Amino acid sequence: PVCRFMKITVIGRYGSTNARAKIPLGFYYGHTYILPPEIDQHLAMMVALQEDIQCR
Amino acid sequence: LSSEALMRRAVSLVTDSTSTFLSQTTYALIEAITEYTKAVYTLTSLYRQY
Amino acid sequence: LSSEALMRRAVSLVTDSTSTFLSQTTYALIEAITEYTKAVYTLTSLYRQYTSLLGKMNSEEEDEVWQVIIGARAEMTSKHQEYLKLETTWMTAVGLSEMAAEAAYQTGADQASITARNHIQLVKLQVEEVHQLSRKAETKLAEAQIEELR
Repeated sequence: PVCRFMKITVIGRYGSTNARAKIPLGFYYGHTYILPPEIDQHLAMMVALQEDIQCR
Repeated sequence: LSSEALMRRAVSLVTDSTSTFLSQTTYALIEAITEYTKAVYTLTSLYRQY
Repeated sequence: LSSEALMRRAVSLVTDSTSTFLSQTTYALIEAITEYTKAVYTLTSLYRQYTSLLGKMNSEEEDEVWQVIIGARAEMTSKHQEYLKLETTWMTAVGLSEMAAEAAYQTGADQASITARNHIQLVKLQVEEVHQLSRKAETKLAEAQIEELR
């Protein structure tokens, strides 16, 4: 799915009466390529960034 | 009651004990300051009599 | 000047708050005596079912009542976890009340000394009377045991 806005809902426990607690946010994975500047110029800066991080 | 209420009651017990201690220390401090002032006044009164 | 008026309105607010508190504690004492009697009767009724009704029914109900004993014992321990703090809070209340009596005798405030002495006496009577209902039930249980054994 091409997602831009994300929403989270929670469902409490009938046997739980606590007011404050911590819920993990988790991890999200997704790339930024959409096709049924995505043209080959998309490699121009990705390659430079890869080379810089390879030098590092 | 609840976990927060249970914490409230535990800290109420602890603070009531420490407030017993605090009342004792504060009354002792007030009495000590009173003895301070009255000893100074008694020394000054003896000096004035002399 | 005299701080009598300051003490007057301070204790006026205090007495309004403590009158509301006295009505609230009358209601809460009704609630507490009800809960304490219910807990003591639950204990004695589970003891009675543990002692009086073994072997009369069939095997499936035997296993059922055994698992009921185990689960109800665990749940009774969990529920009685609240009563251990009651003893310690009454200990600190008695200590604070005795301190208040001593401090009011030392300062010389006759009304405050009477208030603190009657405070320790009244909290002693209230806690000892709920515990007296509990121990009357316990004594009745012991009497039923000694009469049932002999």
